[PDB]
Amino acid sequence: RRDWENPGVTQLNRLAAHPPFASWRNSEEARTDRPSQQLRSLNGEWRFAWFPAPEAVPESWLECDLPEADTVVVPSNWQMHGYDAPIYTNVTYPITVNPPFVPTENPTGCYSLTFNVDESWLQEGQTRIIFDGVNSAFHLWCNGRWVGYGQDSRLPSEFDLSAFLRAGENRLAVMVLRWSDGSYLEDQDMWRMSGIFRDVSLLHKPTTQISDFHVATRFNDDFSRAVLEAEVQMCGELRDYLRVTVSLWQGETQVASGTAPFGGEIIDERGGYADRVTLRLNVENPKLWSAEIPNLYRAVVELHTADGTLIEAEACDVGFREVRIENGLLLLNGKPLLIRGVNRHEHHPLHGQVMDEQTMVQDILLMKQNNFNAVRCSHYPNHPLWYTLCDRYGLYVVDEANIETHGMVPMNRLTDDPRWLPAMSERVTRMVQRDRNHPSVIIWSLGDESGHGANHDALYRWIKSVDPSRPVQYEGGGADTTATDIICPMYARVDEDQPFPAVPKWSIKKWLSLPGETRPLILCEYAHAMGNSLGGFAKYWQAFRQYPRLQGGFVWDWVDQSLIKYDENGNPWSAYGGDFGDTPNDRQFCMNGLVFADRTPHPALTEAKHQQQFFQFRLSGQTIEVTSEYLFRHSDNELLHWMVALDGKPLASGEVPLDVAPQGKQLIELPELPQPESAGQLWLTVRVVQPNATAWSEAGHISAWQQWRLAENLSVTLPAASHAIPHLTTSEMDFCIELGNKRWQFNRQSGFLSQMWIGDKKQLLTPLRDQFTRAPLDNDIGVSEATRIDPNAWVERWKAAGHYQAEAALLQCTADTLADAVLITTAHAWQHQGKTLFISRKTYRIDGSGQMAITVDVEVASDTPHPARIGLNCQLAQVAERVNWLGLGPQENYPDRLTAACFDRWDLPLSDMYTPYVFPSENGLRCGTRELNYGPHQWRGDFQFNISRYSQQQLMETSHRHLLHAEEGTWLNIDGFHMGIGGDDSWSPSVSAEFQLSAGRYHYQLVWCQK
Amino acid sequence: GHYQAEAALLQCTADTLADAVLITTAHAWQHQGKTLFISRKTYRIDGSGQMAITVDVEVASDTPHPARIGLNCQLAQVAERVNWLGLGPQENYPDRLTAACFDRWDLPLSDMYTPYVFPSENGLRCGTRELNYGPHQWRGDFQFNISRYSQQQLMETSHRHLLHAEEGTWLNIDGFHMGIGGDDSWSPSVSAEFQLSAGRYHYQLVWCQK
Ligand SMILES: [Mg+2]
Ligand SMILES: [Mg+2]
Ligand code: NA
Ligand code: NA
Repeated sequence: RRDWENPGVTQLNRLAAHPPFASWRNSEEARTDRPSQQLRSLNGEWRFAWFPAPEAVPESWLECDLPEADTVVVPSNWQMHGYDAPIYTNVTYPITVNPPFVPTENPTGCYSLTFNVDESWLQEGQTRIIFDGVNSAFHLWCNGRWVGYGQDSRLPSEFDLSAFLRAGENRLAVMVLRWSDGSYLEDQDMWRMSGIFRDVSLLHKPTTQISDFHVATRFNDDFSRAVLEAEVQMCGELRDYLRVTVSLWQGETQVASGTAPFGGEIIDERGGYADRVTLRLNVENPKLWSAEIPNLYRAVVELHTADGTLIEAEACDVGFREVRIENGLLLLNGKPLLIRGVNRHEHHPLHGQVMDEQTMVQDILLMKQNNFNAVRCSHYPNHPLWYTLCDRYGLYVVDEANIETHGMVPMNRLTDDPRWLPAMSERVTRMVQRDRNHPSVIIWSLGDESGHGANHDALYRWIKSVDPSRPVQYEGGGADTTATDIICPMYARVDEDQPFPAVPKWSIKKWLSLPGETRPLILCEYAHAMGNSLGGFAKYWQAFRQYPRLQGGFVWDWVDQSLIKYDENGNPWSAYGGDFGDTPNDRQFCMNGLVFADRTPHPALTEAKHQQQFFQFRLSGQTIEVTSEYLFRHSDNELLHWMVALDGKPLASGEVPLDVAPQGKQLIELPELPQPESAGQLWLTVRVVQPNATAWSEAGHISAWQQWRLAENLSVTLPAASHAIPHLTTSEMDFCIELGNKRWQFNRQSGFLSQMWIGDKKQLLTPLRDQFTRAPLDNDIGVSEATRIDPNAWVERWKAAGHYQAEAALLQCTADTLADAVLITTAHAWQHQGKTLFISRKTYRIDGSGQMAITVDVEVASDTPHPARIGLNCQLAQVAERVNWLGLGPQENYPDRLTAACFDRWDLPLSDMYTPYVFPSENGLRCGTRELNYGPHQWRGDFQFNISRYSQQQLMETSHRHLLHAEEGTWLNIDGFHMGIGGDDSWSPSVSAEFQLSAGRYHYQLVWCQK
Repeated sequence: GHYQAEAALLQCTADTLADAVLITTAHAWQHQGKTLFISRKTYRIDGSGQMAITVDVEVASDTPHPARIGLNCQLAQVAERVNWLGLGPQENYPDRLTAACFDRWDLPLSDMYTPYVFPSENGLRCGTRELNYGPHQWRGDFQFNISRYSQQQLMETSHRHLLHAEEGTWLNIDGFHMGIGGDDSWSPSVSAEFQLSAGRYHYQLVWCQK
């Protein structure tokens, strides 16, 4: 029988699914959540051998260990040990679309273990084995004997070993098939691995046992009174003396208790459930669970005799909370949610898809440190500890079924097929059975990117019927099917419609009010953070805040799915698709995080943290109004710091504690403003600070900030008239200027400033030429490659117009002498195939002070694609330690990604001005800059800029950061104007009309001087 | 102080170029000790007889955003026709220019003034590259209006019938203009993308006798 090729067989002899057990035998250990003797982890050094196909596996592996087998760590993906390649594929299957068959070359992992078991486990009780995650299907042997079969890579498989166990040495044998009929429901946009990648364990239950328990909490109108209902189910021999007690703890205090005999109410004509009982505990004035305040109670479920003997106990965390959709709103505890969320894949750059507590906690802190409150299990149920961490630190969780059929044509070919409903239903139902007791799970998701079929309809209704306490969502088939309670599109832009046939992605604002529509909107994915991205993020959050039925979204996504590779000198580097010999591959598309794989943030993270603040600020005269957006908590851990500065120079500051109620306003009056002496701009800043450490943040955490322009004093005083005069020395080839030890050389053929001098030290390498192009970002490229060109792409537009290779064709180069200065006047035109793309007109001016005032005016042919940048570049000779700039930062910012940045004097090392995206591009831009010191140099004006050892050439030519090499001296780009980075999605132009450079005529002036 | 602000000369110089003459001026507008505007211009007069005017304005961030950034003068001439290659034929402004079309437009002088019963700024036309009036021609990228009434007369007059045509012709050429609003007419209604908030502004004009 080929079960890995049959969707009518998803398991054999697999025991039923259930909430997480521990079979505690001591109620205090249960209550306190301490370890239980009755649950052994079998994680450790296992034996493993790899095979090309299940048919190549010898029959001697079932009885004895293969000598050629290696001793490896479990849990793990055998790819991370390098037995075969990991495959990154986005949409297209890693196998031939041939339901139900998989390839006859099917990578097969033969795991096994020799173990020892307690005498009392052999004496009595049920001993089961629990593989938390096996990817993708497997057969199980114990002591040579066949036990059962399992599918679905992201939920636990459990089998009874009691009848298989022997005295002394026992032997497991787990045959892991990488591909199965199960692979057809597991087509997520991620790395394709396999193995026993989650916990393996042994649970020892009494024969008369708790087999299930359900914890429900309903409320009255003000949540001042709550009932806790606990349905308890058992297996084994019922006896008149058995009892169940459900107790509820808050700290070290019982709050209420329920004790009763098995025997449920009459259900139907035939009676009730004799093997069940339902306990009701009344709880007055309960502490409610929210992400804002993760108030947890503890529930202990004791199976015991009326005479007072405990048989076993199971337990969970309880958060009193109600989630309903009323009058078009997602309410939590009767308050409307604002989902500040992100999609999170289970990923590690060393371990693949194996998860650990240290990583999770790192992820959970960071997210909450960067103003996130919700997360989507994109796109499968997670390692079980995740929900517990979420319950305790406080995050709203979308628990998502392990069904994805992105590769089907059309996407619903399987989800509309009733032959596939059983395989689908297992994947949905078994998530609930497992996860229904976690307070942190607020929404059930029916899977991802699988179109819309009757199967989705069928399972939605199953969930509604089985768990009325939670809304069900699903993006498939239009994001507003009969199969979702929430309009939950992916990448639906804010203002712009995208009227795709059958599945249009409307503008979110317009979507809400489509005729007859009432449901709320929360994007299941938005703001593709791929490479230099998240441009246009502030536009979402403004709309989220204005429209009450817009209730947020989950960013795509948390972490970069890069995997560590090592080089010839044994040095690590981050690798993406096709870097493993895997093909077809979707290259750098596995990498869309706000953080790098090692959990270093991309600079897009600070934008998100800023936009997702919980306090809103207004300024009206000298009056700051602070608004809390919190639904539940007061600001019991906040003080507002305020700061006024005249162009980076502190003028005054202070502290006022925030005592803001949830959704209230504090009016903080600033003292009589100290009116400044000199000339510049006053900028107000406010940072909100948490003085006390929490479980999620250090003492001093800055949770919110905002700046404002106050009074500006325009500079009027004339230059202190110097008594030096710059001398023009005109030759045949170069207009040359002197002034003391300063020397300027303008070339007559090129028409550009070719070299500067300080004494005998030349200042340049590459001349100060114009630039109208950038090394393309992932958003610029999109889906386009050399073999299939996407003609629509921003980059392919610039390539096909000539933007990238067009050459300066000097129209004029003159040099008149001024009274107190020297004045050079250039003109250039850039051409390609007889078309004039850009005319550039400049006027350099050098006075007796050393200051060189460059004035630039550019013309842009209205019918060429709008250019990426309008500015200048030169390769400076000196290599420096510091960069110093008055303007936005300190971090990298772009026209549509600069809200998070702050105007001030910033001093960073040169390498912080370079952003090491795994796919190299335009990076380290800092906008709205007025002054820029590096070495002895200084550029004043109103511009944006980037300064690195990498040319735009090297960046656009190299595909991996690790293969870049510092160049001689330092490349400087100085931009009058830069186009948006975009990123509403990464497969179509997404730079908004107001951040495209479209004016036609552009002006900007620079001042260059040695300090 | 926008209506009573007095230009105070900071700089006025001239330079003898190889094939042109260059006027360089700088100004600062003040009121109660606070600089409202600054305007650094170059006036370039070369052998073609063409005068190249370039204006680089600075608006103080904390001052309310001005209604226009541009130039005005009273012309000695009074002519019969106005001819222009810009948006037209009728009155149009930055936030009310969609009905207008870009083409060659020739109208009598009186059709360049809109007889609004309460008199105000009027008759402007936007995105003009070329404008002719008698001997004169201006080029660049600007908005303009033209009439026998000064801006001064218009605001000081309560009804149109009380307007007297002044001597010569009044020209207001702007590089930038604030939109007009009208969502209501009892509170600021000019959208943000039509307010002049940039802080630094640039427009340039060529004046010559055709
Ligand atoms: Mg099967
Ligand atoms: Mg997909
Ligand atoms: Na809202
Ligand atoms: Na991806």
